[PDB]
Amino acid sequence: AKRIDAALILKDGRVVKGSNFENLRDSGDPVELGKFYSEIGIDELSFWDITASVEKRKTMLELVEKVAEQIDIPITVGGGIYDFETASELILRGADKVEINTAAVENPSLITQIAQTFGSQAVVVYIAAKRVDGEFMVFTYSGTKNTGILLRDWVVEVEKRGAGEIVLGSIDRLGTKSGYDTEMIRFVRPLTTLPIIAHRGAGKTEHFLEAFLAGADAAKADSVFHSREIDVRELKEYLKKHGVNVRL
Repeated sequence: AKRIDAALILKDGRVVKGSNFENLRDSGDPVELGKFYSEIGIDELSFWDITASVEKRKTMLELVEKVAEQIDIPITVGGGIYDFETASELILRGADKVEINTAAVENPSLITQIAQTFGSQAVVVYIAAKRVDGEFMVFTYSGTKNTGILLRDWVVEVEKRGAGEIVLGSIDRLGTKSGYDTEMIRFVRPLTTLPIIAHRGAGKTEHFLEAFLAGADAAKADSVFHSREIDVRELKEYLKKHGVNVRL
């Protein structure tokens, strides 16, 4: 089935900018918010850490310990995971998947190291890409460094190295609400047999349909769900109505 994923951006243990769910005891608590999403029909969750402190490592491990106890859908953890030991720590603490991005681009061996022990199914590569002079290029350090590596080349290398899925984040859609970057999705689709997860640009229910027509296997969103602009259950009902194989 096509997957609907929610992502939660975290700093110092808190959901950055929080959420608009009034029913919740603490609307900026990542564990409670994650649990609520699992209950309404989210398929998988991403916890994306932007902490830099020096409590970052210990904070993420304590968060995944808690989440693993309370939430029973697949969990991905990401945000500055730079080496095998950090990834291993998180997986053994309860993360189903670890997401890497800057460290994977700089040291693609990391992909293979993790997959060698945990299987490719445990490895997510987030690829942040942008149009630069008519070429899709890969950006590292929170979308800030033009690595000079072509998206087309990196997608193939990521698969070769042993990643299990690719989150394709269009920097050209950061903060926008006009739709997923379906041109980018279509560009990548023929290049890899891996699951491709669309990220950035979702503003309304129909944008998810467009992403699936483009060949995405999953769609990730965050603020559009946290703001309550889109309701997860209404989204899945809509998608099912229009022939998309979602889990209901």
